[PDB]
Amino acid sequence: ACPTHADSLNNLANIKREQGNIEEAVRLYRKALEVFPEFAAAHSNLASVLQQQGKLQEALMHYKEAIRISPTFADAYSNMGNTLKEMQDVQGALQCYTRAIQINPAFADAHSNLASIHKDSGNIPEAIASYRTALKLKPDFPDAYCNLAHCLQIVCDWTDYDERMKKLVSIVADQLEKNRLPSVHPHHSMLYPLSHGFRKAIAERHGNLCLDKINVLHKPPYEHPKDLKLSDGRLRVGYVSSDFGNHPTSHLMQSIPGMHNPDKFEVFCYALSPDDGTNFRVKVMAEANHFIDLSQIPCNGKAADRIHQDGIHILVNMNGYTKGARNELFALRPAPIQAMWLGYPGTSGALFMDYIITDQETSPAEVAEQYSEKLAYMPHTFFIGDHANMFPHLKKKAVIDFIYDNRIVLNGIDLKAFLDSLPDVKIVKNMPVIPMNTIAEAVIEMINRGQIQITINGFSISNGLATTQINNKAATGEEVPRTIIVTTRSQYGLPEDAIVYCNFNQLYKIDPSTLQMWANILKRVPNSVLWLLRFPAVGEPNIQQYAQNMGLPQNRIIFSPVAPKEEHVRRGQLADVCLDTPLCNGHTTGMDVLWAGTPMVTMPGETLASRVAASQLTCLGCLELIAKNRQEYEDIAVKLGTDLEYLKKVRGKVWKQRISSPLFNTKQYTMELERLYLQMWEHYAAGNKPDHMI
Amino acid sequence: ETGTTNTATTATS
Ligand SMILES: CCCC(=O)NCCCCCC(=O)N[C@H]1[C@@H](OP(=O)(O)OP(=O)(O)OC[C@H]2O[C@@H](n3ccc(=O)[nH]c3=O)[C@H](O)[C@@H]2O)O[C@H](CO)[C@@H](O)[C@@H]1O
Ligand SMILES: CCNC(=O)CCc1ccc2n1[B-](F)(F)n1c(C)cc(C)c1C2
Repeated sequence: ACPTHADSLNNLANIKREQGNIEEAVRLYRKALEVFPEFAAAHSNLASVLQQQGKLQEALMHYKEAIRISPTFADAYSNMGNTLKEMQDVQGALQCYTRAIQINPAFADAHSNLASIHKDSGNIPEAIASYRTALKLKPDFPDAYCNLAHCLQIVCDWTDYDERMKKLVSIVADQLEKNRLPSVHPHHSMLYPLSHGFRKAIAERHGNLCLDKINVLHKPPYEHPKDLKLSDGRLRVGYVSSDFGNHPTSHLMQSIPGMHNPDKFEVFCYALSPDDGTNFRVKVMAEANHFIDLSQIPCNGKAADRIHQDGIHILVNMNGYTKGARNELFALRPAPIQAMWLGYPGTSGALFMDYIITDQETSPAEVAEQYSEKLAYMPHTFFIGDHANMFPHLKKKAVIDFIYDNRIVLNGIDLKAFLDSLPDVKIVKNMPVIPMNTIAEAVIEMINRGQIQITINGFSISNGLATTQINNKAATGEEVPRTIIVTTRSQYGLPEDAIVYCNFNQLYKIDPSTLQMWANILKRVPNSVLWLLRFPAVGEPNIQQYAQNMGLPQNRIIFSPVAPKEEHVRRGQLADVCLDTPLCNGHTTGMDVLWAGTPMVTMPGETLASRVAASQLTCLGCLELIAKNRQEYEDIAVKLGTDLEYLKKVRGKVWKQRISSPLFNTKQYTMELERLYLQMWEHYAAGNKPDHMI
Repeated sequence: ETGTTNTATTATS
């Protein structure tokens, strides 16, 4: 009836949407549609705010109405693509973006949204190409600039790096001042030189999005247990994770549910992911007191009701802002105590989180300001790994004298029996050494010939590069390998007569400053090499180009492919020293390299993510590997690479202390986690709100 | 997954 009036109502709705008044936007778009039912722009604009409230099906219905009314409405197609992408319909999203760009070639938002599919598929050069098209058409485009910056970080393109970081910080500042959702993702924010205040505000605004989605449910506050009477004096602990399956989180904590004291604790595991069929999933399902698949319960209201009805005292957030998170569940507060643990190396910034489980080394008291949560300290490190259970063949080793601990390495469950079948095995202060006999030449020939395995004295001797051909489950870490495995520097092109510095982290953890520190070390330690991973492969030529410009020849940096889990951990035995990334430390990869007995040099920063390595080394008991500044990092690394007596001493310390220290003791860890859980409970039950447990 | 950008349509002329 009146397009002009509907049109004013649509514009007013748009102004309200900008101001963050989403409920008022919805009210005004709906009145525009009463005044002009066939108003395509109102259907599409309304669908977008419905998408913000998690009403994806109702959004889809309005987008389809917009396109029914206006078949070449580019905005409706690009907006509908966003809703489909969130519904995990990547195919439909692509059709929508491609259709929006068919219609309007100059549509910056649609190029940026298409870039987001390329990014999410792993196609980073194509994501870069599309983001760059978006920024050429719309130079003021925070979402495209911030996502481009993350793409450039993944592939180690440091073109104009310091000016890039300045514009990132500037965009965040402007979005925080104007009360807009920052275009920098909280998880991504750990890679950029943002103030603690900006990192915490980014987190806080993302946490606050969960409310747009739970507010439309009109759920009242839950009533919480105030004692353990209903649960027989047992504390009900709920572990909420997308990562119960073949995921690093499971490779760290798969043992902890099973190891809880069932006299004091009732363990519930809330999976946000379907069953991926792996032993990781099998074990947590079998060893938890209860296992609830919330992938089956997509409504956060019904899912939260289920947690509340189970009687949970401490609900544990293992995702934070990682893939698969359903922080909406935490936003509804189905549990009286809600704690961040292990999955996310930073603050939620979120009203609905009470505690972050951390430690004095990771999160010292003077940086409490960085976190919205109260600090809950584990006694040594909050970090834990399942290495003792997953990889017990790496508990012991033997070498072939071709005396080096890390040129040719044997590992196996039956290693001692195999060695006892040989007549000429020496020991060293202990390390068994096979001399260059018939057996040794056979083992080496297998490696040089690229053979899968041989038999010696009835014992299966397997090529460490061929584990997936031998036992696919042994390759993933789902089972212990049953053969004796040979690992050699020759398998990876590493020099026999020079120091190997390694870093097995995603390349996005490297910045120019870090590669310059590494170059400084290599130039002080002749013939040494840096061993890095194709993580991903497209990052490799960038690193090489930067390293060559710093004076390092291509042959000083050795790249390997990312390996199946068991080979990645096993081959860390071939390194002399791990050089930790100061920007964001190795977390999982720190535990991995230490389990192989490789010393790791670290420079802790201020962020949780920049201090995990120092916390791991403190728990291990190797303070000599923690640097106070860049000069000290370079000095420690150079000393380990030039003084072979000191190297041997530091390597022995790590080799012994990975067993004797608490670092990999999941039984002691679980016992200390239980102490902390009952201190949180006792504090809540006496009627206190959260406080630091330090 | 990567965040996307919704386009607010204002109708024109
Ligand atoms: C593509 C987007 C990524 C992104 O933007 N993130 C940037 C922010 C990083 C912040 C740090 C963080 O999230 N840390 C958590 C993470 O531990 P991690 O050591 O950083 O990462 P991974 O666990 O992914 O480490 C690599 C995994 O792959 C295994 N590996 C490695 C090399 C190889 O050749 N083969 C192989 O299998 C390696 O064993 C490991 O499993 O995740 C942890 C677990 O959830 C968190 O505890 C940690 O804080
Ligand atoms: C055999 C070849 N396959 C691999 O290299 C395994 C790891 C891998 C496969 C595809 C990708 N990544 B990535 F490096 F983890 N990766 C990272 C860290 C970011 C991106 C874009 C990727 C893409």
